[PDB]
Amino acid sequence: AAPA
Amino acid sequence: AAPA
Amino acid sequence: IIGGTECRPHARPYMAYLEIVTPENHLSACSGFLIRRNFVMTAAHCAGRSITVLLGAHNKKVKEDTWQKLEVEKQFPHPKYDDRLVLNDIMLLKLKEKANLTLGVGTLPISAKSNSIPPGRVCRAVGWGRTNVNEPPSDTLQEVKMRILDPQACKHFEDFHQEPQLCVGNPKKIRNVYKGDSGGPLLCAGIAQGIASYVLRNAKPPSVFTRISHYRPWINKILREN
Amino acid sequence: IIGGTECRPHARPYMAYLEIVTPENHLSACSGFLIRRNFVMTAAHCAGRSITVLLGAHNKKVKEDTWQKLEVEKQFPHPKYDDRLVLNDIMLLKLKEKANLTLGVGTLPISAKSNSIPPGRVCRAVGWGRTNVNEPPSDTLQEVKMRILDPQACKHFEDFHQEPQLCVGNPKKIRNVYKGDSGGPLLCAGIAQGIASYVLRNAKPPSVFTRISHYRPWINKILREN
Repeated sequence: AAPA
Repeated sequence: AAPA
Repeated sequence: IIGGTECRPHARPYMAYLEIVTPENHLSACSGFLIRRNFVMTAAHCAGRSITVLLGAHNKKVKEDTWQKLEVEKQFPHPKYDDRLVLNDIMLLKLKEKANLTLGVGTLPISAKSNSIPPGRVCRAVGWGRTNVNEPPSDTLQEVKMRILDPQACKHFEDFHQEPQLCVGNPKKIRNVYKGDSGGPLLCAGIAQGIASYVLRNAKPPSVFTRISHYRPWINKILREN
Repeated sequence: IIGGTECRPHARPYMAYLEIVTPENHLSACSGFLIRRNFVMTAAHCAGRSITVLLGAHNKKVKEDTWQKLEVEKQFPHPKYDDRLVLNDIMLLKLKEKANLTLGVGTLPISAKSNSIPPGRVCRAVGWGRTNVNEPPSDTLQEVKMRILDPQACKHFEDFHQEPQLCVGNPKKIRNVYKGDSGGPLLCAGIAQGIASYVLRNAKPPSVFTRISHYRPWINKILREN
């Protein structure tokens, strides 16, 4: 995952 | 008393 | 709108101009406001055989690219609307298709059972009605400041009820709403608190507005099921 | 926004473009929305040393009269925010000055604590993020439809929790949010229900959004005392  |  | 000022073009993109064909087949007009892409709120006495809504207009006699003319597919007059006493004069209108959001068309958040504004608060009435007793309906959207008054100020109105209606407009001034303003919104702090309902033929304020918060439950039900 | 469409100019006057100087001293950008004249809502992982707020814009590269660039006076990242797990990713920004609610700039109503959205509903994500994995951040504001999925569709995200978060985006489509969209709102019927939080690096949906209704009490407290 990656925080946008 | 007149409805607008 | 009597004694008010012209609104900034497109500054109140939820305003709706209604062209009505009354049940007795006469042609009339009212004001209203978009509360949802496919729902317009106005006064119940504005009901008729057919209705069309014009959104995105500032001057109704000047076509612009922001103009959106939609037909009403279903009229939602309040269940207990009382034609003769003019009670529960509120109506929701479902459009055939949803309106498209643009710089000239948006929605207006409405009051909730409580947020109701207290007496003394100065709000603004918005509509396309006559600018004076003997003057034509305004071509451009008009705005006017009006104060909420104690319900006693409306004692001369035989069927006024403080719970479902608001008494608005310093009687010592000319500032007021009038023919054609029905269905228009009464905004306080940018929140719709009421709907222009009825006036005195001589235009002497105050006028009577339907208290939105009082019908929130009914409004919500109709929106959920349509 | 991936697989979206360009928004109609100034059709969503509550959208805010945020330029951030991260704590690590890196320059970054996020999306956000105005919920009150001096309060913008966004993602907590967008917090930093300083933050600028641009309102009234459609194309961030084209200066217009509607442009209102405001400095952030105070940051209110959720007290329980967890950067590693990316939990409680929500923040409130108090502006140095109140924004002018004129043309191009307006507020966005948010969902009530018990007015949340159920799986199956189609909402719209809105942001300035990348139009794809290797594509640049869009100059113009974009929007795309995305369906709310059952929390089970997000079990591949080890730290996901259905209570405070939402699982959004049919996995068979490309429609989704991406880098730069964080803080943007997820709208359903004109009401902000979520906040873009995180996605899969390869942009394959669904994505995780913060469920606004769950933090309603915390949000109200901030807006109450500020």
